[PDB]
Amino acid sequence: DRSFRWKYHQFRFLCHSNALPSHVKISVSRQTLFEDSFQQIMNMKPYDLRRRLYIIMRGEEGLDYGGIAREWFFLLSHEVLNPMYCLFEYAGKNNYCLQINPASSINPDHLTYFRFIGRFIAMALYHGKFIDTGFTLPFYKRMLNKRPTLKDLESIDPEFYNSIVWIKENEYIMLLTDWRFTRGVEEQTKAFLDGFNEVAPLEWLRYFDEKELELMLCGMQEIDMSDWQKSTIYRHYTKNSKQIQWFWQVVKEMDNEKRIRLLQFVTGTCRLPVGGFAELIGSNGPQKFCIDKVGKETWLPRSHTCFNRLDLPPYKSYEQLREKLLYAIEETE
Repeated sequence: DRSFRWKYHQFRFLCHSNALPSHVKISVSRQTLFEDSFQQIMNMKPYDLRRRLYIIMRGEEGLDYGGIAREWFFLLSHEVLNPMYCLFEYAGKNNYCLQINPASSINPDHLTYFRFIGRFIAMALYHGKFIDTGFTLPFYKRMLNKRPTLKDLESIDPEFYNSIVWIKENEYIMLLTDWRFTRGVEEQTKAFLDGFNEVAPLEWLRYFDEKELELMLCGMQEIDMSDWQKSTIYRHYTKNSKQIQWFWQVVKEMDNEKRIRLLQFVTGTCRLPVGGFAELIGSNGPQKFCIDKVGKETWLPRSHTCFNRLDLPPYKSYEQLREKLLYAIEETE
């Protein structure tokens, strides 16, 4: 229940208490980056990856190894997304909802590559480096031994979610829910978790929730309040409605961390799209941040991350809306 700041410091300090001296060299070329990094890292002992990193980009004069490290992490974290490797894929249009490719077994040695990716992510977390791989929140759930829920089903598979939501309301459901997330990607996921656990114990993530973990891996960015409010559309509501005015009031009241938490709550990620909120992506294509008048005032506001939509009840007071919004943002998904 402690703040994200506290968990961050505790995790970093925990990493530092288990720090090893000396260093390790990783020699790669920026056009054989994937295979070279793979070979280098997988030919090393896991704990040795806790030593200070010196990425050797063959043919470059730079001596700022921190920047070289960061650039390497970014480049590789993007390189693992190459559809030629059949390691990852997307469940929706416009690179929406990254997931492990069930057909990854088309390459017989794929599990070693997933273990390598685990090691890699573990290295990024250990050395305080950021990645832009774009793992979804349920993925992080799996990393935190949290089971994916029905809401998550709405996040990654809206039609499946609608079907199930109908079946119900007019045990099976639970098996279906688990199956949608775990189908064809069992061994790959376990290999990833093992590779991660080789370098940095999963146990060290025990205090984080999924959004906080995503924040740990992606890094914090300041949110343009202006760009956000400009790209916001409304249903039934107008920008002059009481609830909307109060809403933006609350958002401006928020610090950056809280705004990020809101962004994660409504969109499903802390990452901003290229070109600002105007280029916001949901399932079924481009979809800007929307606010809808849905739900009773006795209910919390709720989100549809597939549509980047915020169901906001017509609360009769600013304080009520503020309370419910903060609570829903911090305690519900």
